[PDB]
Amino acid sequence: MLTDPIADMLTRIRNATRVYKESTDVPASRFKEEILRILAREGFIKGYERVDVDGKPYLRVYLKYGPRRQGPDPRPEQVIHHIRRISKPGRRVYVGVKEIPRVRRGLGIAILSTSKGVLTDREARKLGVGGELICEVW
Amino acid sequence: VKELLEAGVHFGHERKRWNPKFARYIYAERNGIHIIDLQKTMEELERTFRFIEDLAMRGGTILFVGTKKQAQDIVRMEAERAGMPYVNQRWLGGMLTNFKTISQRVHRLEELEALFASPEIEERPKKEQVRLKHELERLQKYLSGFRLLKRLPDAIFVVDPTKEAIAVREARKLFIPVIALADTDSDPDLVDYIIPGNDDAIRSIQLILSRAVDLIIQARGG
Amino acid sequence: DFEEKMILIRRTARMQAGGRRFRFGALVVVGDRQGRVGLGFGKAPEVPLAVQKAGYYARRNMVEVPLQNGTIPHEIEVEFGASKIVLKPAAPGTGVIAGAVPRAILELAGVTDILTKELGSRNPINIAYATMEALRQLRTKADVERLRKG
Amino acid sequence: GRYIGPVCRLCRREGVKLYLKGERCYSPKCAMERRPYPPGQHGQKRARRPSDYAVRLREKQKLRRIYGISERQFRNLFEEASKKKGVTGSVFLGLLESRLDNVVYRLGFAVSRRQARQLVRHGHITVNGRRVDLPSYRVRPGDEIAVAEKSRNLELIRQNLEAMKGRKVGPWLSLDVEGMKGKFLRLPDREDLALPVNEQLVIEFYSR
RNA sequence: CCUGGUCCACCCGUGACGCUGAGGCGCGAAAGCGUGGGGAGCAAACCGGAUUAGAUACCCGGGUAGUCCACGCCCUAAACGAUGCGCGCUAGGUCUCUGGGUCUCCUGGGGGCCGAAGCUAACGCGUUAAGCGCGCCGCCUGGGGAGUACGGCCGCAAGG
RNA sequence: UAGCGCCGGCCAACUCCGUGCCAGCAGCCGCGGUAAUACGGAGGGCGCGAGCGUUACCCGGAUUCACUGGGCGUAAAGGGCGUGUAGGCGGCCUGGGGCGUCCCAUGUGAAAGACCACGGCUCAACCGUGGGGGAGCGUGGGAUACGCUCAGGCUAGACG
Ligand SMILES: [Zn+2]
Repeated sequence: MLTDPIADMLTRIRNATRVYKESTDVPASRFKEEILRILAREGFIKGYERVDVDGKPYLRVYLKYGPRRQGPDPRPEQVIHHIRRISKPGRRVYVGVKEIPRVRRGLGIAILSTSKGVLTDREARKLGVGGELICEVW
Repeated sequence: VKELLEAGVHFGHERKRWNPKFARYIYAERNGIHIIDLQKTMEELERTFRFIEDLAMRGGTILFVGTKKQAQDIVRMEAERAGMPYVNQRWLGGMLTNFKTISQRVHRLEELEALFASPEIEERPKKEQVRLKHELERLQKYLSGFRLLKRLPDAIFVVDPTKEAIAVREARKLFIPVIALADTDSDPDLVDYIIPGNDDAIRSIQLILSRAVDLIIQARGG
Repeated sequence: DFEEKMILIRRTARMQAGGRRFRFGALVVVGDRQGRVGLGFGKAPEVPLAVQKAGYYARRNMVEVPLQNGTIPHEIEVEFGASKIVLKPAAPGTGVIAGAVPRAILELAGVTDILTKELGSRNPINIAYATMEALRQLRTKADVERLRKG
Repeated sequence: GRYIGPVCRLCRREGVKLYLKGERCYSPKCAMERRPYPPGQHGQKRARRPSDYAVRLREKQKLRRIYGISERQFRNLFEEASKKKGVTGSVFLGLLESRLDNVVYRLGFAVSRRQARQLVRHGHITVNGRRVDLPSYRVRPGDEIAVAEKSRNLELIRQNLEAMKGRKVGPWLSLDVEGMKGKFLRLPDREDLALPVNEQLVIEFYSR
């Protein structure tokens, strides 16, 4: 059974870029949407729209890449270099505000989920809150 | 120059041995054969030919390479027309990575041409004569067109990219631009300037190259 | 200009009938202490000859290293199949902290302060190689903005 | 056993001139003059490539041997230099140059460093008015390091200051020869030191 | 004749009822144990024949248990894909068993070989993953000593 | 007053002689059978200095018990297979509660220690004085994404 939604999402995204897809479908949800709101907002991905996939509601996430390389194997610098659920089910990891992690000397980001909204590290720290640390993307 | 809608010649070649990455350049399958979408080949030609004008008038050098049996008698022709170098007979591994080691082979031709004009011919052992006569023989095959290469070429014009993926490999590593007349079986993801089209067909190779060269010349003003 | 820096030389062996014909191996690091480091691995029948070759290889493929005031713009773990290397930027004064190999390579990258850590198989060669890919992955806060464009 | 033994043997091992004797380490003979090869039967021998530790080692030594301090104190300094905010290296040097004995050297009241220590342990050195015999005393900024009233009439000190008419004093220090006094203005900066050392190599050394 | 699993199509019905799974219970090749039946062929042990320096073997002729049947016990194994179960995700080519389709082609499930990305110490793996991932169980933590010793549990015993 | 360890690799420090798989060294790899930078003395050298070595023991190197931060095709490692117990874990939308969870305020978190700063004893060790920090828990106030729970609704999982 699908055990972890978000991980499946993140993982659909990774698994795509690696093979360089223009876009990737993914079952939709009032949260997976909120996370995706950030990926676009930050710039890891072009964007996303609600799409009817065989009667079922999906999210077309529009992947983004870098330019065509020189010399041999011109597979473009990936925009989303790294991405992984930090907090997993059966191991949910919550963090205090003073405890929000800096990512890649601050270059990547961290998506949490606060009682105030799905946030970035920067925004979280600005708001003075913390919570379910969702994933590391950089 | 530009081409017509010459569709009575290119519209696919290979059976079902294709490379999934080529999909972007196919129309559909007919009688078990892939058919290249020409409306698209026009979009690619209009760029590749741009590159060549750029090169040409900039006074550049394009190595023509095609070891295919069918393109043999064509490659020779076309290159000869610009002032372009070309690889006809067989492509020597390293004619670009190990150029300085091969260019040496070139000088060996240079030095032998000399002896077979000078007085020191019949005068000296004849065993060596034959021995030396054969060396030119072979050189006047492989190097026939490479000779024109004073230094590594600004671009390569390859015909069957998948057959010459050695040449392509090399070039790719030395950052020399790649131009190839490609199709169904190639990895477009590695050819700087593609030209999707049939190629076993003399009628195809011939057109693709002639229109290129005419571009080449009109570029320099002749 | 460029300063040679030998990492290690080993004597490798073969086997023919009657003898064990030997071969030598050299690992050299090159760089200009500004921020472009090379790295060769030359094998040759004689040692002076090996290094003389390794030297060749290195100078051919360097790595432009970003340098933010002596340190590295951001940590990077880098698996090289078997070896793993950890680069983590430090503040002026702590000075380079690695081993025989990564040190050498960073030193010529002109790095000046930094915290390393080797992990897994510690094989001079691989660790070395890793340390490169490692440096090749470094990116400036500039280089990222420029990549996440629209 | 705060060392004390053959001196220009070290001027020799390091390959760098070590001003350990003041006069004489200026006359054709700090030994480095005409005999740069290190001590021992093996001085004149070809020297194999110095392993990473090796270089870090000698570079630490060059520093230590310069001020002539027992490793025990050297270490301690470095330790306390790491607890301070600032550059773990330049701050080291700071304290090092903050030593009573050393100051007397820079102030010129002594031919050399060695001679400076004695000047202190025999009490010819005033500090803000009270004498001081402990060299490990750290001079704070704005201190009046002087000479013992009693010791002013000295055949030594006297011949030294006479030399100070002509030499400039460390940029971070002042001195009134006419009154055999002198102050400590501020902690000198690395860009203000002349040492032939490479701090980074010394720091690196302590992380093994 | 009695009976389990399974696949496809239609998308009809329930409405998340799901995945895993300590201990437990059941199944569990071959040999082997009890009682009874049966016994053609084969064949431990055993009886002879030849081979050899010798032959307690490899070869030849016999041959009892056993091997077949019932009920009961035993429960191990290179019990191997030497690869736990379940879900999603990531180029293809080809051969094959099988179901639906508008059937020179599409579409589902299964078995093979080649192979993208990727992984891998390498061999290799590669939509039948040894790839990217989530859940849950099982197990490993230098070789020999030892799968021994002790203890307990099991079994008629052999033993496990 | 000056001593003690060390000078094959790790590991900074190399020669002569004695010796001859002996005598002996030795943390590990090893050294020694007449050419020993590895035994024994010597010169010389390195390191440290009223100390230097040694043995013992703790943490470290060891991400070699792996939360951080490991693994199981062949390196040690998937349970012989299934069944399902307890447990762990679980799909989409809406609302309530707000237990986990996050923010705030507050009491507590003695002193000494550690830390920063200033000072005391000619320095320092030692000591004083002042400042700052904190996890955990108590109470009060707040938030509601996500987990939990209750409610209602769905059909993409499952089942018919
Ligand atoms: Zn001197």
